[PDB]
Amino acid sequence: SAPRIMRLVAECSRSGARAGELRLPHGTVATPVFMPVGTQATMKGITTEQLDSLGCRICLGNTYHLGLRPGPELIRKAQGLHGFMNWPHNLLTDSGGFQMVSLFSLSEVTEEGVHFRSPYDGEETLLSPERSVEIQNALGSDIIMQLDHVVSVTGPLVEEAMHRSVRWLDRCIAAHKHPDKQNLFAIIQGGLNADLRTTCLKEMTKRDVPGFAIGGLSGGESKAQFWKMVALSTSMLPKDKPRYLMGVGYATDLVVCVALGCDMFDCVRFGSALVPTGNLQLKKKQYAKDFSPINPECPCPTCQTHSRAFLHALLHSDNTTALHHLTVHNIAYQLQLLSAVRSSILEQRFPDFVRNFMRTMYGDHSLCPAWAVEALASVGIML
Amino acid sequence: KLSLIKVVNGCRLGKIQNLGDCTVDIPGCLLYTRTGSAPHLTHQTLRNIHGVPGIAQLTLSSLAEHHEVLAEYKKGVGSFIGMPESLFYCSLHDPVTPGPAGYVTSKSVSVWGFGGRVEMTVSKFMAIQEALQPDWFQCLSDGEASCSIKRARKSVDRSLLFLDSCLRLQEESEVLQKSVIIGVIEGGDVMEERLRSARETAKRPVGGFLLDGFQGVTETRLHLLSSVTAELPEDKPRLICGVSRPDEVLECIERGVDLFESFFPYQVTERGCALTFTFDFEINLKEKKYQEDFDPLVRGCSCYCCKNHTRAYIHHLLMTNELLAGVLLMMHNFEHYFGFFCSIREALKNDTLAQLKELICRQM
Ligand SMILES: [Zn+2]
Ligand SMILES: [Zn+2]
Repeated sequence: SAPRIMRLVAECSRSGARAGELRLPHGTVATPVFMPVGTQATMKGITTEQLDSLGCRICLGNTYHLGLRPGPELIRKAQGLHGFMNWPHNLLTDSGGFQMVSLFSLSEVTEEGVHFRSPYDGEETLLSPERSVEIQNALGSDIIMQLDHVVSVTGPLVEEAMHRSVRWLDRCIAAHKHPDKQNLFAIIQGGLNADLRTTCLKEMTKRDVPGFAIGGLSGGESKAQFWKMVALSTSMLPKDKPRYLMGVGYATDLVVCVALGCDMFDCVRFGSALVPTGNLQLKKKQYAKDFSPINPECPCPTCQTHSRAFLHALLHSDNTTALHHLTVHNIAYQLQLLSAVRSSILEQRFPDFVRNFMRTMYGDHSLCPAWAVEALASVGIML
Repeated sequence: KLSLIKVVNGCRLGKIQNLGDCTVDIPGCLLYTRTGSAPHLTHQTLRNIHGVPGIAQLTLSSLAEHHEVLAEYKKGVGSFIGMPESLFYCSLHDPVTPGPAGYVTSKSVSVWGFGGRVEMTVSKFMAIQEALQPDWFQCLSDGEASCSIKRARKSVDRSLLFLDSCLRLQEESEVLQKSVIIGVIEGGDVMEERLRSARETAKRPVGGFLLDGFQGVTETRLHLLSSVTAELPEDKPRLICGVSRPDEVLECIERGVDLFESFFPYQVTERGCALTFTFDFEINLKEKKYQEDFDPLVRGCSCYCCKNHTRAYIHHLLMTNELLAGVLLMMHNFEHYFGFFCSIREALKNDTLAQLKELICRQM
């Protein structure tokens, strides 16, 4: 068996909540962890020093966009993504096959790999599993994801895509020559079909990869089906390896999914500022003369320096500047939430944290989302 | 209190003290801001820049439309924008986006920010200043004479009328008691009116003088400039607006001007360029030659951009229109420009300003 990259420092007695540590080449990451997209922070003017100061120790790179600009050859010459973008902490990249790829740019998937279309009936480009690993090797990220056959969808395509994802997993494993330097994660498929997802869990966990992600959720599915597939997945993924739930980032979803056993999360301008009661829409007139910060107890640079009134004025009169300040605060909120979740698990008070979180966000138990009450009850957390 | 260290070849080296614990070096520049922010920079990233000036420039044109909120806030614009301990000079116009001309009358002057025209009579102007409460503020003035002896004569009389009316209203304002009015020299390109503006404004108890209307920069206006500063008292600071390029700055310093706007490094940033001129000219980071260039913008530069990032990365950020490109270019361009002003003062100390001038000109 390969060396494990995670250790558990605490577990909740009743629920599935885990507090862990990931030993990655650019530093240890505490879990559970929310992973912002680095290039989304740089698009909004956030420097490495600023993102580091918020507590971020791992962020995402989108391989498709990186592969367009600046392209893998330039990143290789720059000694990897860490060197190119001056980021000293950990990076996670996807396969480059589907995330943030428009369906207008995709032809049909074949066994050889993913096929990209070029404008105006131009020639197509193949991204094989092997080429996906080679590209992520050049990026030098600390965690790399397998190429999978992603579908949105009912009928035989779901089963077909699930089994192709298993075959592509094996090809990514065979192509990945340096597991000492980068950690390849498999991605569980099967959609909302309990039987297909069970098969995918059973088969993919036969591969000794250092971590597992949970794909194919965060679609249009019901919340009932969503949490049941998350719980099915965590019930069958190894306890001694990380569980990465892709595309889940709303605060309530995050807290419930931690309670179900997930360790890592990601999720992708209207003036909204995240707060424990939900969000503030700072464009509203009521904030024009509100001289308090977004949150007096937020430690972010925006809340130490700026009032709601000032941000409201800038959202109208200097919008780009406002968007920097709000993005900083919103990333800070996500990191603080996960930091507070992890502290509660270490102090063995996670059920109390959930109850306080839900009461602050919604109020009485009868105002909480029904799916969340049920999902939490399934792991022994009553509101 | 302005105290001169020395004056060599008409260039004034000194400090302005009791601003009442703050000091400002002259010759020097003011930190340029737009809508109450240094462009693209935060409190945190501003703190990292070396040599940030001791006084920041605010523009009435970008703040006047926020009068209602600032008046409700009551504690002044510095506190409102989150810089409660900084010194602020409030000018009338923004030097980069000055708005349309032709709206000055004997009764009011107009400015434009993001939205609609803000027309300011003397009382409205002073009401706005009572909400802003800047440390220094340019008096309401007619700067559009050179934009005809008749037109230039009116700019002096209108500006003297505004000055006297504003001083009277300041005498009755509790909050503006700790603020300093800056008199404004007008007269356009008529020598007789420039001298009259200079002599008459100096009779009023202003804290300093703004040399208005010298934007370009002709040798004719440089001669008007020195003719004007010869009439002004030596113990008060001389500000100038619309003059920020390094060569022009040096010409004005030789003619008794002390304080300059720093909008030039902002203009460089907005066109995707980085200042590279030696001071002991610019490069366009969108050029394909930088796509693989892993050198910093300026070798040996101490700014956060150059110590930690490459030309290749900034090139990429510009091509994808990321705000981080403007952050890193602005940090470097301000750091470079403030370092230039440090080198001017060092050259004055060492009596080598003529040599520094030729070094700058050489790269122009
Ligand atoms: Zn905040
Ligand atoms: Zn630099």
